[PDB]
Amino acid sequence: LKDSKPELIKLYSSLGKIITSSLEQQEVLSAVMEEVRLFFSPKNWSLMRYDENSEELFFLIAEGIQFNHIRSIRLKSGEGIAGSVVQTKSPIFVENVKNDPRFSKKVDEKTGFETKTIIAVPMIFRGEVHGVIELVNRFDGSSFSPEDLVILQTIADFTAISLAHSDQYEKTK
Amino acid sequence: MTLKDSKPELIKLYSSLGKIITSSLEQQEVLSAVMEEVRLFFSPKNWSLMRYDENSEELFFLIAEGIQFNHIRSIRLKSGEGIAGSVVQTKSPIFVENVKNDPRFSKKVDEKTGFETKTIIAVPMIFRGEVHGVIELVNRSFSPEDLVILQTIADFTAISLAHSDQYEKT
Ligand SMILES: Nc1ncnc2c1ncn2[C@@H]1O[C@@H]2COP(=O)(O)O[C@H]2[C@H]1O
Ligand SMILES: Nc1ncnc2c1ncn2[C@@H]1O[C@@H]2COP(=O)(O)O[C@H]2[C@H]1O
Repeated sequence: LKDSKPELIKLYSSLGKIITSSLEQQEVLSAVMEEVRLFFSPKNWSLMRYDENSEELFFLIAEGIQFNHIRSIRLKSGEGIAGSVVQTKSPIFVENVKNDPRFSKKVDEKTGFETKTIIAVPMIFRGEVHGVIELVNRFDGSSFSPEDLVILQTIADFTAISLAHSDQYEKTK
Repeated sequence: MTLKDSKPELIKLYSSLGKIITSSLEQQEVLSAVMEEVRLFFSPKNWSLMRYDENSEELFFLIAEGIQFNHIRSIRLKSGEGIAGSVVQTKSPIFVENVKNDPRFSKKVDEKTGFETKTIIAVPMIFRGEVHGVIELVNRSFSPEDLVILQTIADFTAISLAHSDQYEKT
């Protein structure tokens, strides 16, 4: 079936195994891509890292848009759905970004993509926010399940662990 | 959203094992995290974690509960030696209901400890497709769910120990 419990627990217990398998940031980022693709195959999704010093978010991963167009983007805290996730430390689901004042058009203006829906989750490790993962125009009010949310939160949890350790390993070297 | 089934809780449970075990880069904390999870899920009076040294192709003990560590500190198992050594070679779990009827069994440790081994469940610690060690539950049936939990502990412990080694080189 793959809906049977034995298959579900195999799948759920595989989470994190690719993501946590390297200390080097590039390999972590590739691994995150692999697990996100496996569970969601999103045409548009991203991972934004939070810089504690500048209090800004920047892109590390941005699938379905041109990385060159968004390399220079920095979001201030509270800016965008992604910025609000950092502040609230909680997920945000938005069925239509026009109807949300928190939304930031900045990136759509650079890319010419039109954002309609966002699920955004915080990456938290030991109480610190390391960033945000967004799935863009992937889900709407009907298709977004509690299981989807938990799977995505779990990916974000393991990614936080791996990125924290990658940073700490870089320092000592 | 309103909940229709227990999937969210299943995901949180199965993925908690790896979040706990991988959270530290210091070996002692990793080992303590492993002990915590193994004790919680299985409460074994006798169990162990043996690390595989790629260079010497030997297994040695990092954890050995229910026997005196001072008796087994020097033990080294060659590849293929013991149930544990066979797991390394086959890269698969081995269940043995009675070690007297298994030619793979190694008496070497019982001889040092004076403990009598009767049953073993042994699981490989897999990292990037290779075996980095073995976890044994000794003298105490084993459901498919138990197996998955143990295998998950094993795999994440390989991941976490590899990183702890790489980090501690500094
Ligand atoms: N992979 C992506 N493809 C297209 N647009 C994206 C992607 N990731 C982020 N965005 C957009 O970037 C915006 C950043 O601020 P918001 O989170 O408020 O809304 C976000 C989306 O509109
Ligand atoms: N925690 C333990 N308590 C007692 N004996 C153990 C423990 N862990 C491993 N052993 C023994 O160590 C032996 C190593 O070789 P085997 O795997 O064939 O069989 C193993 C057991 O007999």
